[PDB]
Amino acid sequence: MQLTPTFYDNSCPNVSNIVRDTIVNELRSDPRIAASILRLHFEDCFVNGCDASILLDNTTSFRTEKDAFGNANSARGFPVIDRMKAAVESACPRTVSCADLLTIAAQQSVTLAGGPSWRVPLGRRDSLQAFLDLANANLPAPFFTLPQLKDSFRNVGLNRSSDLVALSGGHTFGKNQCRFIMDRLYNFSNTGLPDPTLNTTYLQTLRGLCPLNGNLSALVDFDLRTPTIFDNKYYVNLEEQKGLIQSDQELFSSPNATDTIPLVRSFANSTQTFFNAFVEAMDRMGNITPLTGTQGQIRLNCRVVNSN
Ligand code: HEM
Ligand SMILES: O=C(NO)c1ccccc1
Ligand SMILES: [Ca+2]
Ligand SMILES: [Ca+2]
Repeated sequence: MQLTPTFYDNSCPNVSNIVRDTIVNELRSDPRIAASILRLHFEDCFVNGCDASILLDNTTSFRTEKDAFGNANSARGFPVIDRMKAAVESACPRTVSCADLLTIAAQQSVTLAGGPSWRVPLGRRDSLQAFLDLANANLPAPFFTLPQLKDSFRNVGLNRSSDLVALSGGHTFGKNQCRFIMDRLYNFSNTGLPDPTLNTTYLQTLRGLCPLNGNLSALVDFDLRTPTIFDNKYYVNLEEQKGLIQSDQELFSSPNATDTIPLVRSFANSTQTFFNAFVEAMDRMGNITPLTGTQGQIRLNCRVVNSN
C-alpha cells in the first residue's frame, strides 16, 4: 500500500495540530527539542525503515536500539513522544501509529524551527521488535569518508547525491558532543595534528569548548551562524571549512566531493532550492520499507508492543 498525506484526514483530522501544540509547549522549556525529534525520525528510518523501532524499550526477547552506538547517551526526547501519543490516543483511540506520529513530529519540528512546511505522506505501522545489531551497522558514523557516507545512504535506498547533501542539512540546528570531534582537533588520523580541512580560527574556538582533558560530553552547536534556526547557513559554513564534524566537511572538502560540491554551492546560495531538496529527500527517507496494511500494528504505548 502506498503512503498518502491524506491518511488520517477522516479518522483523525487534528493529529497534526495536537503534535504541533505539544512541541510548541516543550520548546518553551527545551529550545533543542525540535532538533532532537527530527533526529529521532532519521535514526528510526535508517534501521528497518520508519517503523518506530527506536522507540521500543528493552525486553527479554530483544534489546533496545536506544543502546546502539550513536543512540546510547545521545538520542533524546522520548517522554515528549509519550506525551504526543497520549494526547492523540485520547482524541483518536488506536488510530495513529507511533511511526507516523514520529514522522509528523519531525516535520512540525522543522517548520516550527523556521523550515519549510509540507504534508508528510502517512499510513505507516509499528514494528513488533527492535534491531540493535542492525542499528549498529546501518547508522552512519561521523568518521565515515564521503564514499562511506554514500554507501551507507544507498544501502537504505537513498542512492542520490541530493539525498545525502540535502538531508545532511539537518545539521543546520542541534548540538554535538565534544567526544565526536576530539580527533579533528588534536590528533586527526593518527597524525598528531588537527584536521587540515578545519578553519584554523574556528579550531581555536572549538579547542576552547573542548579542552584536551575536558568534559567529553560537553555540547557544541552544529551551526555556528544560526544554532537553532532551520536554514541553509549550514552550507555556507562548509564553504569556509567550518563544518563541525568530519562527515559534515567532507561534503565539500573530500577528494570524492565532485558531485556534492555543486549541490553545496547551490544550497548555500538559495533557501528555496535547499528547502525543496530537503522536503523531497525527507519524503524519500520516510518511504524506506514501511509496514502498511495489516503488517505491524498501531501501538497504544510507543515504548512497548501491544499484548493483544
Ligand atoms: C551523514 C551522516 C550523519 C552522521 C554521521 C551524523 C552524526 C551525528 C552526530 C555525531 C550527532 C551528535 C551526537 C551527540 O553529540 O550526541 C548528530 C546529531 C544530530 N543529527 Fe546527525 N548525522 C548524520 C545525518 C543526519 C541526518 C540525515 C539528520 C536528519 C535530518 C540528522 C539530524 C541531526 C540532528 C538535528 C542532530 C542534533 C540532535 C540534538 O541536538 O538532539 N543527522 N548527528
Ligand atoms: O547520529 C549517528 N548516526 O546517524 C551517529 C552518532 C555518533 C556515532 C555514530 C553514529
Ligand atoms: Ca526503524
Ligand atoms: Ca541554522
